[PDB]
Amino acid sequence: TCPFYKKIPGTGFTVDAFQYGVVEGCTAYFLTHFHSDHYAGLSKHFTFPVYCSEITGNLLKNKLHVQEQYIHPLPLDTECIVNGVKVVLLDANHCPGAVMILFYLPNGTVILHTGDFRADPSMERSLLADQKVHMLYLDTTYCSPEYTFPSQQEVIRFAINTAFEAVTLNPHALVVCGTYSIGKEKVFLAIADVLGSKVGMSQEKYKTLQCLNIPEINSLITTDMCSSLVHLLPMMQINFKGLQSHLKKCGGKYNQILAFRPTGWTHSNKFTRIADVIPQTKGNISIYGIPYSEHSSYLEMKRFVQWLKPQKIIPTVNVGTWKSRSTMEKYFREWKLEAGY
Ligand code: NI
Repeated sequence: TCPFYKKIPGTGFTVDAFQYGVVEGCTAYFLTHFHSDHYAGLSKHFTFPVYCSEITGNLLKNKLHVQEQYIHPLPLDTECIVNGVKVVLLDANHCPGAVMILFYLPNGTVILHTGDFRADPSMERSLLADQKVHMLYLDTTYCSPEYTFPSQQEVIRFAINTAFEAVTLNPHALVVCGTYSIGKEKVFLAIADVLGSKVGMSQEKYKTLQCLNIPEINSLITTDMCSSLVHLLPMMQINFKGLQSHLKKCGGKYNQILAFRPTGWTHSNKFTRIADVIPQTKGNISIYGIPYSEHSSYLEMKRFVQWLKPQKIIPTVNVGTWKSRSTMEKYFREWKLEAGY
């Protein structure tokens, strides 16, 4: 059964609610982004209207085979009427195709659902500038002050400089980057661009990338692994055994691997600056964990919420324990007392 924080009162709508069967009263199912915890339940047999971005619609059609007649793509930054209710989709600064949804309820209430997001000051000049929000359904993944990490630009600067140094010292080194979902594509794209290479990958991953509307993608990626010195592999293979096994397959073209594991936050963020990060090394294999986040830091989140000044907040992440729920409610009250709303 569908939980309360996935329902939008006063409408026939749900958000990210595909794993509960037929939801009573639902006339349109919204999908914020193509991550498995959110799409869990969709397939070619789904027969209700799905509302989403163009990019999410490309992924639903090609990767999950949802039939075309049930896919409803909406443009961003544009007022749209869905089943008699005005909605807007906004870029969430998460993975490709990810949106926040603004719902203008028939009684005058305005609701923002963030989906998964990485808050940014640029959001303070979207269509959110223009009006009040009564209810915020908030991505609270990192809602505690211990969660710190650098900007995505600092993290990419570190990766490009690390890869370019290593391959200039050794032209026979291969670079490998782990992946397990869409998102974080700048990691492997920026490294391949500095090296003058296409990115090599499996047919399955190439298919996924081809749904993303990335400009000039045909110039950047390939399934011909032999022509490429940046390879993508499943995240589960980014370990000494998996990488050893991979280097055997490369026909004596390479004599070293440098690998990157993009993660979210890890506790080593509580001690070590990005500049000071070192790899784990065994023999001719080195592995860097790099903290490339597609979710708000605590400070980014707080800034956004103090600017928006919502009347009520409903968290959408970390809702399963009393301790998590209590901690989050405490911070919402500080923020409100500090800013005066
Ligand atoms: Ni996500």
